[PDB]
Amino acid sequence: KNRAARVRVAKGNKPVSYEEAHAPHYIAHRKGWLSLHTGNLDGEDHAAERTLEDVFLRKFMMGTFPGCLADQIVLKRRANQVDICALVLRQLPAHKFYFLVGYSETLLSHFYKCPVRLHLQTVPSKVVYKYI
Amino acid sequence: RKYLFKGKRLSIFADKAFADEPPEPEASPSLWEIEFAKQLASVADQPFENGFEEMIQWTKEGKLWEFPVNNEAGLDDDGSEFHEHIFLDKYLEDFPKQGPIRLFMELVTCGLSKNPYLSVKQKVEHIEWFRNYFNEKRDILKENNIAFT
Amino acid sequence: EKFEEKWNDILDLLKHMVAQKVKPNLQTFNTILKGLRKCYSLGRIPALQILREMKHIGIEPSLATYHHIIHLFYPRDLSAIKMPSLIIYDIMNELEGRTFSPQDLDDGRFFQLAMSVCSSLRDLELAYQVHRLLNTGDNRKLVGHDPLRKVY
Amino acid sequence: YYVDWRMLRDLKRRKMAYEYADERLRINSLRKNTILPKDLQEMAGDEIAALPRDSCPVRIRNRCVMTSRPRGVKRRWRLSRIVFRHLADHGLLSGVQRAIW
Amino acid sequence: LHVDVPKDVTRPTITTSDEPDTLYKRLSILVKAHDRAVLDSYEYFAVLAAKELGISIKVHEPPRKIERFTLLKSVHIFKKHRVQYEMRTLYRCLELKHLTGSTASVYLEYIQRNLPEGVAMEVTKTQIQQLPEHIKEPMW
Ligand SMILES: [Mg+2]
Ligand SMILES: [Mg+2]
Repeated sequence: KNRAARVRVAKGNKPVSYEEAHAPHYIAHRKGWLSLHTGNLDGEDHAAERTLEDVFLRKFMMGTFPGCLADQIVLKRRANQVDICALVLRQLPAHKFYFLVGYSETLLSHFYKCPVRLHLQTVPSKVVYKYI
Repeated sequence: RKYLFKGKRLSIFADKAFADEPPEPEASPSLWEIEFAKQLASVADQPFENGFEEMIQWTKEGKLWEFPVNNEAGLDDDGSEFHEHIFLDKYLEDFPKQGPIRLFMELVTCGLSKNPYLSVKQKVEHIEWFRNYFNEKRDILKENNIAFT
Repeated sequence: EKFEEKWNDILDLLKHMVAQKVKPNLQTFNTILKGLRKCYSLGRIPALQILREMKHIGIEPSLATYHHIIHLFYPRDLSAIKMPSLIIYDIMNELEGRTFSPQDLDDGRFFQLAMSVCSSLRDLELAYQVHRLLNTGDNRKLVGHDPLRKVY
Repeated sequence: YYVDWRMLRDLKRRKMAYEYADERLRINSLRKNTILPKDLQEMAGDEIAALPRDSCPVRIRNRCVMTSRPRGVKRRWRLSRIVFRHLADHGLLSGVQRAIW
Repeated sequence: LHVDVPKDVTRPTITTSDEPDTLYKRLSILVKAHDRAVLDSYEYFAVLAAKELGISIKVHEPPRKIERFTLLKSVHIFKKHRVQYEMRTLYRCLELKHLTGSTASVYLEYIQRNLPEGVAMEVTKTQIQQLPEHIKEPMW
């Protein structure tokens, strides 16, 4: 049996999002890619550095927004610009988000020497694709 | 009646037949002049109104790449020329004009001319290293009938 | 104690600026007008003379320079509202279509003051001219800061 | 802290080979030819041997940057097969999909 | 905006120099992406943009490349059981013609600044110039 990235069946009480529901073989078929850069295209360089930066950027956002992330973040690289698009629950006060956005942008722009912007779409609660 | 530019004036000053006779940077910018300029900018300092204005600011600050993309932007190798990189035999004058050492340095300088990853200064350092190396080995060379410097 | 002495003193500083072959700048005239806002009644004729001298010298009046003339001619605590001055109309005609850049530290103040004078006079035609000037070029950047942006 | 002591030794090997790259190039050039006297080549053969062993560039091993696994690594991403599959199977690698054909 | 509209919008300063301009006989723009639909949308934006500035453009689709590699599915042993991965690269080539150097800079900036994420460009300018003045006349 294959176990990779597969949320298993229980008794029909486990909420799963659209991203979680689909196993790896649905990548490029039903669900797209969370990161979009040019480093895995044919004849392109610096794939290892884009991949390492993404791993860190995901751990950073999880810790900086603990319990406030509704789904996995989406990373979009254009030129030297980095764009982080995160679905965030409406738990924290509004002014706290403005603090964490200013902090997380400045800190990650001085760490990777690129302009980094954070895009936050607030949801009332996690969106459930199906109950499995 | 209350014409803004029709009527008597103070007349203490006279028409500026000579204008801006002393240069604006009479001295290097002082703290007084450097700080006044920062305040003038704040007078018109308003927040970004769209993504275009934000990108314009990043461009002025060097944060965002300039377009169209130039893969060699800001990358000048000491303002050198092609002839400096390609013709490197001028630096082999100290070496023997003929013989095995000349034959070897010919191969060394041929590779250096085809090296795009080194600057002219770095290439000269490779040549200088061999000059001092053979000088130290003068006694071994003399035994083999090779005379260096 | 005496304004006439005080005014003649400030002028003496200006006369020594010509003896020493030192030419005045915009800030010099703006500083004189900002001081004159204290004496609303007696500063009217002196203030206009300065602006005429500013043009003859070749210094271009900035938004700050008008901000000071307005304060001096349209006092906020003006009991004599029966017959207000008409200078605001001439100023707006003078600046119609012109674009301005930061050249003084009171440029932002002008627009907030101009709208206030429009509300006092209850002239909506003048309010359109002031807002229309704000939209020409990049004049929007001199509307003012947080305190003066919301008042305008 | 690096992943383990094996990754730490490799990092030092990579930083000492960079310092001795020009030196080991200039000396080794004197040996890889047939134009110079064999006495000089025999002496250059020992100058290169005398350099520290960690300067030698064949002692570098490519290890997964995240788990320090010596084998199973993919050189384009610098990750082991196990670590690569975790990022790929979750949609986190840009453009990597499963191969069905 | 219904009633509140800018009056005299400020426009950048474009000063004509005295230096002669570059002349590009051809200008091939090879965009690459993992997604065909993105190339279709970008192709529409680029062809529409070229036609609006007077540039002559043609488009063709170079054959796609699929790079496949095999990995070991298990963490330990079970050699015969593998997992395979692929990366797909798709191409759209925009071949422009008869461009001056000013027209090629403004166009490339405009379309390069709007290059979607996950798309890589490969511009291949082809300049045409006279012969070197020394070569023009044989000198011994
Ligand atoms: Mg351990
Ligand atoms: Mg090995």
